[PDB]
Amino acid sequence: FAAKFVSHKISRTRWRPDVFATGSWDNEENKVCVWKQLCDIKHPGDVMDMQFLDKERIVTGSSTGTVTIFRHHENNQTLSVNQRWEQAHRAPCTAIVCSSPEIVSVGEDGRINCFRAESRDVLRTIDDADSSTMHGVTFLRTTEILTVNSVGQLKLWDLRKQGNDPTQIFSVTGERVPLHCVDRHPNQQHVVATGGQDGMLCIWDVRHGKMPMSLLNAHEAEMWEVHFHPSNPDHLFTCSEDGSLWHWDASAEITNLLPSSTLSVNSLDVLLVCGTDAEAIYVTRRLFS
Amino acid sequence: HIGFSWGPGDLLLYETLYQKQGNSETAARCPFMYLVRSDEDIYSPVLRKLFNESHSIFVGLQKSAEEASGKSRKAQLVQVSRNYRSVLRACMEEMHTLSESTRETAQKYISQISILSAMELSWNLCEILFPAGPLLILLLEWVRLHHEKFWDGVTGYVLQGVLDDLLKKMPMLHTGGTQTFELKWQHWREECERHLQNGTHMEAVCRVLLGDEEVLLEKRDLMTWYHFLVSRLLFKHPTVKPTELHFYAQSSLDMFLPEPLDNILLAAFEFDIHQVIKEFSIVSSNWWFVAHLTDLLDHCQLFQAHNLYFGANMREFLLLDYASGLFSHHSLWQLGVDYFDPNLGREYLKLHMERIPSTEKKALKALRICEQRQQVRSICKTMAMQSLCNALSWSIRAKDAALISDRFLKEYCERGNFTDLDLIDNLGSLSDRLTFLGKYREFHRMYSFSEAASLLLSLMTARIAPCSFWLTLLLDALPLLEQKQVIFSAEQTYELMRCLEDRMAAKIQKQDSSIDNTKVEMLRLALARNLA
Amino acid sequence: SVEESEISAMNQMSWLMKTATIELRITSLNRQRSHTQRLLHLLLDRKILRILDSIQFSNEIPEPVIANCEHKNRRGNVKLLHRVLVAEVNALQGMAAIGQRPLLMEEINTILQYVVERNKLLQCLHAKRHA
Amino acid sequence: MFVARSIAADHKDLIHDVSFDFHGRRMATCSSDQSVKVWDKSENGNWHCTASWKTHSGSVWRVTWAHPEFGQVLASCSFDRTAAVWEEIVGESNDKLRGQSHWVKRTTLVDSRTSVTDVKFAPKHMGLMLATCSADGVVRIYEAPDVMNLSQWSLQHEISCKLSCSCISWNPSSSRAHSPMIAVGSDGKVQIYEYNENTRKYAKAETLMSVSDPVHDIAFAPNLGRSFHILAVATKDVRIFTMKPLRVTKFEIHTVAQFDNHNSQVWRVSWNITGTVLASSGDDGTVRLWKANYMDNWKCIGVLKGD
Repeated sequence: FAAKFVSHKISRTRWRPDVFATGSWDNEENKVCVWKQLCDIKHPGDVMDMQFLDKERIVTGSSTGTVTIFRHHENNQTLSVNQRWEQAHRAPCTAIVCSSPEIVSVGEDGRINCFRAESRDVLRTIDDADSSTMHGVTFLRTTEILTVNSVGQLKLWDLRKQGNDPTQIFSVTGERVPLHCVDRHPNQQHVVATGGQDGMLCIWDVRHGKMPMSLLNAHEAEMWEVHFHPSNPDHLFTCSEDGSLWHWDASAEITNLLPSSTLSVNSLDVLLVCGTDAEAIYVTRRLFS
Repeated sequence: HIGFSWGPGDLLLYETLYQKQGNSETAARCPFMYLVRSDEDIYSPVLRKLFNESHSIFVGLQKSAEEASGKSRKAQLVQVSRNYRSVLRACMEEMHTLSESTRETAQKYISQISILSAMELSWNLCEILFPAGPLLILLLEWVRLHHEKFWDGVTGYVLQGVLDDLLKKMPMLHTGGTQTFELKWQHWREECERHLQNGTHMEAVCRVLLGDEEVLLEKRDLMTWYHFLVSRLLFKHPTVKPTELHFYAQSSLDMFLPEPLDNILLAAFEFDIHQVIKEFSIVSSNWWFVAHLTDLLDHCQLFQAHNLYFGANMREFLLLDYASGLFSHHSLWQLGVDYFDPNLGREYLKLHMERIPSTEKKALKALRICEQRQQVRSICKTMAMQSLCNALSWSIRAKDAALISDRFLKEYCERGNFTDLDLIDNLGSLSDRLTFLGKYREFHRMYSFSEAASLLLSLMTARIAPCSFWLTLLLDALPLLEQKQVIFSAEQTYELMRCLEDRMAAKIQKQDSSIDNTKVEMLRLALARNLA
Repeated sequence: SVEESEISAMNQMSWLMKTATIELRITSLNRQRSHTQRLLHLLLDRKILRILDSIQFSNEIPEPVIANCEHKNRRGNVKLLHRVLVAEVNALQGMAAIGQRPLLMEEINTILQYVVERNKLLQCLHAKRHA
Repeated sequence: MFVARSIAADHKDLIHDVSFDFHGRRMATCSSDQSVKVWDKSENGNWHCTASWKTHSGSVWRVTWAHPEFGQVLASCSFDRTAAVWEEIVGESNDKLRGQSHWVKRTTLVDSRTSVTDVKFAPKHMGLMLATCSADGVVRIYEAPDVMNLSQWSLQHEISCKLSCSCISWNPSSSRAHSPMIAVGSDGKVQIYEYNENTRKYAKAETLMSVSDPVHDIAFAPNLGRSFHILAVATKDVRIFTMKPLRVTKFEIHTVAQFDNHNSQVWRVSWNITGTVLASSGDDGTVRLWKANYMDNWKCIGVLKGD
């Protein structure tokens, strides 16, 4: 575990499409670097959506509903300014996921606006005015979607058919937390689990009823993020909003086993980092040990 | 003429000058606006790394000592302090390494590295403070850290850990002194001196090998006094107890040989620490780092000192100074609050953050502050208000914290405006709540008696301006039901009519009459039920 | 003592204990025969101490803005702290009316009643230790 | 990239007052051209004006911003004998964009029979409350008794002063900790004011003595973490007064310091957000920043100049 602290309260970083990049809020120049560092780029506008759409291509949605795209030709170290959009949500998207031919996005006010590949024309839009902050977003069976508002409100919706209604709705008995964590299985495109604010372990069976298959509180503060193994579904580890990843050993344990005791964490992709509530500075580099 | 106004961010203040609009055919000539703020003290990209590193070090210092105290008294504390000093030295080394970073053509680093070195000297002083033989060893270590030139190089490295034959003999004689019993060394030096006298560039080297000990002073004169002192600790006697003579040598040798830095070093040798603090103030940096050092000194203040108790007060002042220094970097503000641990600085900088306001991030920061709190309620309410001003989610959060009445008024207006209108609050399990319950009852009635009853109870608790539409809906429900048990409602209906009359007195008419007629029918039905 | 130790009772017991020692010292200075037999027979019938131990255990078991209330107790104020708390609660409700006024009033009655009951409970412990 | 440079106000006539919002991101200006300008500090660091409009018929002396909990409200003050309240308006259709912002009048205060020198919002804890002082020499306090009705401004109180110069400055102390009081500096003897228990009237607790020349400006300092209160006056000398309540009467003043290094009129006195720093400006064209010593004496930290 190497923690190359580089003095930026980092908002995001992800595994290479060793290889990696990073992105950060909380500065004048909106901060994002590649990699021991490749392409440390400045831009105006935050980082809400983040997906390196090729080894060159790289897209990013920003705070004002903005969506910036560029192409990291690491060979010439040049970024082709791929795509721009002014007002998506002007809030940011409050999660980001991927869909086939389009980003499975959602925002706080809920402007589900579908930029797609070469769809500089934003054609499709479920412009349902989501009242609470919709921060839960995924493709389930694309375009099966589910907007989850900040009442944790996991309403299953659609985008492939038309009409702005949602297709279904998942919810806990109380509606206590706001949206921070969910869990679409790599084991199955139907299996999910609601990671919530008490160190809250909830499990959402789509195909087998829809009850709270779990309710288990282990971590301190609100739902941070996790890192699943990108081919080992069972192995993961869970944090809370200070950042403290407990080694939630569902491969087999959970303990005080992070390089912990810090502030918050940035963003999730591991094959390695996660993301807590305050999005702060941390690093790691040995993610199979 | 000067007009000065404080802005809501500390690094953004404005000064303007008023002049006459026209005077002597000449319009105003002072339209310049001066942006007065924090300016020089915090700056730079790499600066950020160094500042960030310093903040991290401060956080570590806060983290360790308190935990150790929780552990309670141990020597561990004596060693724990030494470890922190070592960490500080490592940080200084890292800073020195960073200077390496600057690249051609042209660079700044000597100020960066020279500034860093002063910090290193302080660490050395702290180590010395952390017996005479041990002090001498520390001095030797400091010296190590610090033709004829070739001979000096040969010696300098050693001290920090026929002619040729004569030189070797002189070296052997020098060795026979370090080994010994200090009394044996005293006699060993004398014999070497006698040999030198008997002997009366190679010859000079041989004399140097004899040592004992005159030349070192000459070398210092040619130079530095600190180096001479290090040499003395290393090869003469490795006890460092009396610094009057050494002080004179540095003072006189230095004179024979930046001046402000030398003065600061002299003040440090005096032992300060007030003088050292004054020197730091004169330098003006590092400010926060200096405050941290003062705090460390206060923590150390072990040895039964009344001045130290005053010293403790000075340390307490330093934290306040650091808080004053902090301006707008959120992590830094959190660190400052931790250092403070009261609620003064708390709510103060809280609202400074309010100024600052990314809204979601600010909300997250507020949540973190609330978690830390585990005054506070007022701050939470203020944050809620700010978020509401910045929409529906924020309003819901404010309601949860408790505006609610206003929300009820809005929701009730929305549910009147559109029949097919959908409300999130209604779906989820005061007067506004009663109205929501009534709406739910209406929805139940639409779905197709418990709902209708709940809607009427909601009406009896409270009333609504369209209210007439709600009454019509109730009448429709009665028609669906047939209004068997309303009996009270007909009596209730009359009261509502009286209220309407009162409203008219205070302030579609034909349509309104028709509704009353429809209501009368329900009352008649109730009467029939009573007869039955 | 088996279930409760009153303030006045802990003070009374202490006074009695104080009275016993002086008498013992007086007996010690000069010697009386009836007095020695009474003291020796009395020392032959620890049981009282054992009985008191159970009471102490019971007391320990009993001992076994919330933060503001805790601070007010440490400082000790029912007449001063209690009223302060009531007023503060009123001011805390000041911002929000609450969903039900009657329910809120009931809660207020319930919280202030319980508060003072608990404080008096805490207050005893000091008398039980002193006894 | 960021630069601080001189910027044109865009006012034809002379600028009387500049004020920052709560955040310090926005600035309001007023001038004798009868227009109020609001500046936005862009995230790209250049001040750009948000809007400018013709507020009054006569020159606008003073301006102020209310607490951001109430909303975006600016109050203005003129020689036309009126004070106006304005509320910023932005409209967006329950769709992206569609929001338009323009200056609007919430209300007018006609009650002042003469030209008004100053207007100041009270502290946020009090509610929407403001004071104003005029050539009639009558301090008036207006409240909005309903927060919802920003047009509903009642006249809370009227008190008499003297005649000529004027400035007002509320105690910014948060209430729960402290009582409301306000300093008025006209012309020359100036007497402040406090608030009574349930008389609900302002009383003259004390006066600030030793004032020299006309009273150009006065400000009360934020009392954050200090029991005592501080007020500074820019006369044609700078003074700092320390108020302490202690416990009929319950007030004391001390004079902390006097400073003449301006050698001339001190037109503006301003405080820091914390109350840590004082500033003063004057006819020397110099702006001085002040710190408190450990002794509670003031020292000049440094001087900015301009020409």
